[PDB]
Amino acid sequence: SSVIKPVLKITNEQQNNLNVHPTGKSINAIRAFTGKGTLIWGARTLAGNDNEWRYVSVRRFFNMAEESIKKGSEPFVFEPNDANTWTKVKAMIENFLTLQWRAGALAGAKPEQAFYVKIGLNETMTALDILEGRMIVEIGMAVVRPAEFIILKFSHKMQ
Amino acid sequence: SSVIKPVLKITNEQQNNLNVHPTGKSINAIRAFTGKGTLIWGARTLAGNDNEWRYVSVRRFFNMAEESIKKGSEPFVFEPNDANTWTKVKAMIENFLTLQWRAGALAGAKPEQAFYVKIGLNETMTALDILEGRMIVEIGMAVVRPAEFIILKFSHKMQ
Amino acid sequence: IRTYPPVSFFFEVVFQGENLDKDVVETRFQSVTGLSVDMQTETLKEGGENRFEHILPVRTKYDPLVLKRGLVNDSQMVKWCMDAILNFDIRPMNLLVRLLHIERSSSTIAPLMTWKVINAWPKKWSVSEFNAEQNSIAVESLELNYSYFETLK
Amino acid sequence: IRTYPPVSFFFEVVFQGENLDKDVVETRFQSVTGLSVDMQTETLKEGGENRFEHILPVRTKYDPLVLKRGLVNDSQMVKWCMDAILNFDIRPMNLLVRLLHIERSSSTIAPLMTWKVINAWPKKWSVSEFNAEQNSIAVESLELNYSYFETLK
Amino acid sequence: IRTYPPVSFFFEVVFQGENLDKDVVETRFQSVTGLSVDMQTETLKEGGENRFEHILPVRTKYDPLVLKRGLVNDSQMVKWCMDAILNFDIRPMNLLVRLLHIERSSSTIAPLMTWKVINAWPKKWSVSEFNAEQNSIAVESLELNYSYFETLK
Amino acid sequence: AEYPLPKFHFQVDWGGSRLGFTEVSGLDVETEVIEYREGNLPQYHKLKMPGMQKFSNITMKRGTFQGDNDFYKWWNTVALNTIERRDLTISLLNEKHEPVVVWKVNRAWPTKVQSTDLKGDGNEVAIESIEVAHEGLTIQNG
Amino acid sequence: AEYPLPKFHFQVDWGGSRLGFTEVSGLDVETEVIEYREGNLPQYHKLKMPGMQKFSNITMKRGTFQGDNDFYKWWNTVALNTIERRDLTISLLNEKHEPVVVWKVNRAWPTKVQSTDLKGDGNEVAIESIEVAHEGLTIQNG
Amino acid sequence: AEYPLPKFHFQVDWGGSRLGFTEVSGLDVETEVIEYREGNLPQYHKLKMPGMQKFSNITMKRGTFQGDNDFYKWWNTVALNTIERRDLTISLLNEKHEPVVVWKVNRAWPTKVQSTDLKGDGNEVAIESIEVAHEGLTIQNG
Repeated sequence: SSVIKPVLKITNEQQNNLNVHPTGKSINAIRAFTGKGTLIWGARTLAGNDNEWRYVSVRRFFNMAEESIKKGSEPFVFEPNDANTWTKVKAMIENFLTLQWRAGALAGAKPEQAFYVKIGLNETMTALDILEGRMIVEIGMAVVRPAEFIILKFSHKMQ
Repeated sequence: SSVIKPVLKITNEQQNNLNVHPTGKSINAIRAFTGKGTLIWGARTLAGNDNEWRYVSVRRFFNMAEESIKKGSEPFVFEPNDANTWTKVKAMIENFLTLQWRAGALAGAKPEQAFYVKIGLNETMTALDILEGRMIVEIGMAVVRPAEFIILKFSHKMQ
Repeated sequence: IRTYPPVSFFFEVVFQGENLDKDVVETRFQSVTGLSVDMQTETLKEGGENRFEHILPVRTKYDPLVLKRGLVNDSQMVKWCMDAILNFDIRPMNLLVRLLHIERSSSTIAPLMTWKVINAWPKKWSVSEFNAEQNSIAVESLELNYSYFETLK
Repeated sequence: IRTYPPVSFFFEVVFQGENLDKDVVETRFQSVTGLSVDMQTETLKEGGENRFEHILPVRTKYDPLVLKRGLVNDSQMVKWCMDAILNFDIRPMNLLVRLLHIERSSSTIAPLMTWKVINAWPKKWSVSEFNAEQNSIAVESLELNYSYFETLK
Repeated sequence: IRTYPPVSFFFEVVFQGENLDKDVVETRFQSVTGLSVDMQTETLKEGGENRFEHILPVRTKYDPLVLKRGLVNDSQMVKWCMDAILNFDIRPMNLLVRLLHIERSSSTIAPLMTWKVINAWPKKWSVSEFNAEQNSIAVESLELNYSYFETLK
Repeated sequence: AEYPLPKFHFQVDWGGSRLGFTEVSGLDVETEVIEYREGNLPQYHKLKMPGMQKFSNITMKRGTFQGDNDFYKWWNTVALNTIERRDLTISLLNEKHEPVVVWKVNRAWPTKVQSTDLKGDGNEVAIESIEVAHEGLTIQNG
Repeated sequence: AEYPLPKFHFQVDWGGSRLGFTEVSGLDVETEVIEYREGNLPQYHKLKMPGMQKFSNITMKRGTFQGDNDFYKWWNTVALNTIERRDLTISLLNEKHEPVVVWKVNRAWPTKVQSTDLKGDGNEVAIESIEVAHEGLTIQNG
Repeated sequence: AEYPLPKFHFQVDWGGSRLGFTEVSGLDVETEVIEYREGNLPQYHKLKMPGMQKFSNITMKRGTFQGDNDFYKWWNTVALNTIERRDLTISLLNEKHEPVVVWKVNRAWPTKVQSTDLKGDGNEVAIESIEVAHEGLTIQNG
C-alpha cells in the first residue's frame, strides 16, 4: 500500500540466482505485475538449503506455538515434582495442540496423526533430573509446506 | 492507409517462389489490386513447412491464450499443494476456455469437443513432485485453419 | 420422413456488401422479421355464369425487412444508412438470411435454410424511449426495402 | 467486441439557447422520446417485368420530440414557449440529447452518445388531469418541432 | 432548487360571474380537465433541398373544459347553462382555476398556481345512467368552450 | 476467534426519548437483473446484467408505557406532502456495551402506526408498532 | 460399496476470507418442453421436443463474526451495469478431507444481501444471507 | 386371495448401472371432457363426451454414491432439439422376486435434475432427483 514503484526492475533470469544459490542465502524480491501492482515474491529464509527450515511460515508457526506453550506451562513452576504435576502439564499441552489442530494449522485427519506429547520416569526423565528439580517433555508436531512452481503442457487435439 | 504505392510490382509467377519454398522461409507480399488499393497478401510464418505452426493467426491465438491463463493462475502461487488448490486452478482454466469457446475461437459444437484440462496424482503428477512444490496441468485445444486456393471449372451447357 | 419440426431461435444475417461480411458485430441481431410475399388480383364477373366469378392475377408485393439490436455506438452499417438518409446517396446491397442447426456425422454448426434478399436499401431507423423509472435496454431498429427474395436451392 | 448492451435510464437534455444551458432545473426530465426518421417512397410498375416493381425515394420525415416533467411553477423555458404561442413570436433553438455512462481509467460520469437537434420550436403544451380521489403528481408535457437530428461523431 | 414535485389532488375552481363567486357549492368539484393548447401547421417542400422540409405555423387550437360533480338539485350555474341552451341566450364569463398548497412562515392554505380562462360559455351537459343493480352516485358533467387561458403571473 | 455473535443486545437512535425496542427487522438490499441474448450465440440461455436498486421498509416494535406518545406525534407531523425526516442509526453491541455492526438509514419517515389489541383474559402486555420508509441504507462492520 | 454419503461435510470457494457456511442450496438444471401435433396422427396426445435451458439462483447462509464485511463489499462493487464477477466452486469431501462431488459456477455476482433480525429474548446467533445469479453450472462426480 | 399387496418391493429399468431407487411417482392417465346441450332438451344439464388424452411427468429419487454420475450424463446428452430417448420399464415384484404389475413408458427423456442441499448439523444422506417427460404409458397386471 501507498507505493508508487520499485527503484529497480528484476527479471526471471536474475531471480534465478536470488532464490536458489549454493550458499543458501536466499533473497526475496519485490516485483511489479501488470494489472496487479507491487507484490512480494519469495518466502524463503537465509537457510534456503535446509530440509526443515527453508520457509518463513514454518519457523514463525513454530515460534508462536513454543511461546504459547511456554506461557501456559509457567504456572507450574515451584510445584512438587511428582506424577500429578506431570499429568497436569501433559493435559494442558494436549489441549492447546488440539485447539491448534482444529483451526487447520496441523496436518492430519485426526489429532492422533498430528502430534504427540510424552513425559514419564525412564521414558523422558531419569531420576537424576527428577530429584534436582527438572521435568522433561517430548513433543512432536506435523506441518505442511507450500508449492512454488506450476507447470503446463499445451497440445493440439485430433478433430 | 495513407499509402501511395509499392516500390516494386510483384506478379503471380514471382510469388510462387515467395510463398512456398524448400527452406520454409516464407515471405509475405504487399500488392496493389485494381479498384481496391494496396493489400497484404499472405499470412504464413518463417516455418512455412510445419504442419502445426504455418499460419500467423494460430500462433498469435496460442500466445494470447497462454498469457491469459498465466495471469489467471498466478494468484495460486505459495498455496498449500493439495487437492483443493488443484480443483481451484482446474475450475479457473475450464471457465476461461469455455468463455473462449463461446466467442467462436475454438472448434466444436460443444465445449467437450473443443478442449480438455487434466490434473491429478499419478495422472499428471508423481509423488516425489508433491514433496518439492510443483503442479502439472495438461491442456488440449482444437482450432481451425484457413483456405488459400479457389478453383473454378467451366463447361458448355446443352441448350 | 420428418417427425419433428425445426426451431426458430437459432439464426443469422449476412451482409454481402462493402466489407461488412467480415465484421462480427454486424451478424448479431435480437430479432429479424418481414419475410413474406403476396399476390394481388382483380375480380371479373361473367354474365350467365352465376356459380362463381373469375379471379385474375395482377402484381406481386413484398414486406419490408425489420431488424432489432441493442444499441451499437460505432457501426459501419449505420454509417451506410445515414449516408443514404442525410445525403440522399443510396447504394443497394445483397443479403443472406440463414436458419441454423446442428449436424453430426463429430458435430458441427451448419446452415439449414438460406434466403437471398436482393437490392436492399434503408427505409427507417429508430431508437427506443428513454425513461428514468424503468429497467430497460437501449434498442435500435432498422427497416429495409428490397426487390425480392429467393431460396438458395 | 461488445458483450453487454447499454442501459436506457441514465440520460440528459441540454438547451443551447438564450441562457438556458446553465439552469439546473432545465436539464432534469422524467421522459424523452420521439427520435426517429422515415423515408417516404412511391411505387412504379414496368410493363413486361412481372417479378418485382420499382420503389422510388421521395422525401424524408421526422417525428416530434416529447418531454415530460413534474410541474415547475417558474420556468424560463415555459416563458419562451408561451411567448411563441400567445404572441406568435417564434425564435428556434438548438438542442443536445445525451445518453450517459460511467467511465473509469478513478471513475467519472461521461457522455456515451450525443445527438444534435436543429431548429426546434414549440408545438404543444399540456398538464395532467386534476382528480380529488387519486394519488398523483402534476405532470407537464411539451412537444417540439425540429428540422433534423445528427450524431455528434 | 426543487427536490420534490407538486401534488394534483388539492385544487379549486372560481366563477368570476353574475354572483357565483360567493356560492360555496359552486367551487366544489370532483374532477377538472381539458387545459391544453396545440399549434397547427402545414408542410412545404423546397426543390433541391432533400435533407428536410419546412414546417410553417398556421393557427392555435384549445381543448374544451370538463367538470364533474355529484348531482346538485338546485344550482344557479345550471340555471345559467339551461338559459343558454333552451332559449339560445348566451352570456360568456371568466373563470379561475387554482392549484393549492400549504405555506407556513403558522401554516395557511394558499394558491400555488392560477390560470385565467377567458370567455367561457356552455357546450354540453349530461347525467350518468340509472341502474337498479349497481351501487353508484348520480354524477353530472359539464363541458365548456372558451377563447384562451393564461397564467396569472 | 471461532465463535459467532448473538442478536439479543442492540440499540436504536431514532430521535425519541427511549432507545429500547423489542423487535427490529427489514434490513435488506436488492438489485435488479436484466436478461439478454442474440440469435447466433452457441449458448441457449440468457446473459445477465445489473440493473436498478431497491430497499425495503423498516418495522419496529415496543411496549407501551405511561406518558409516552412519540410514535403518533412523529406520524402526525405530516402535511400535504411534507413531513419531518430523520436520520436513523441502529447498532450492535458487545459485552463492554460498545458498538460492533452499524446500520445507517437516510431520510426516514413513518408510513404506518399500529396500536394494540385488547383481550380480557390476556396475560400479555400492550404492543404498538411502526413501519418506516427510507431512501437508502448502509452497513458498517468494524 | 452399498452405503450412501451424508451432507454434513463440504466447502465453498467464493473469493472470500472464510470457506465455512451454514447452508447451501439452489443447485438445479432445467430444460423446456415444446409440444406438437399434426391433424391425421393416429395418436391424440402431443409430441415433445427439447427447448431452451434455465438455471436457478444460489442462496448461501453464514453466521456473523467481528471484523468480517465481505458480503456487503462484494455487493457494493456494483456500478451502473458493471460489477466484479467471480468463479464459484462448491465441493463435497470424504473422511480424509478430500473432494468427491464438485459444482462449478461461471460468472457469479450477488443480487441480494439480507441482514439479521434482533430479538431481546432470542437465544440464537446472528445470521446473514446472500443470493447469487450466475449464467451456467456444471456437475463433476469422480 | 383376500389380502392386498404392499409398495415396498419394486424395480426400475432405465438404462443405468443401478436399478434401485427410493421414490417412484407420477403414474397417471387422464382424458378430457366435452360438454354439449341443444335448446329443447327436457334436461337442463349438459351432456358429456370423451376428448383428448394427457399424461403426467415422472419423478424419481435416489441416494448419492461415489463414482456414479448417470443423471447428469443423460441430461447433458441434449443438443439443440435432439436428445437420447429411452424405453423405461417399472415393475412390481412378489416374494419369489418376480414381477406382478408392469408400467411401460415410451420415449422418455429427462427435463430436470435437482442436486442436494447441504446442512452442517444434518444427520441425513444426500438425495438427488430427476423429472422425466414421456409420450405415453401403459399398465400390465397379470
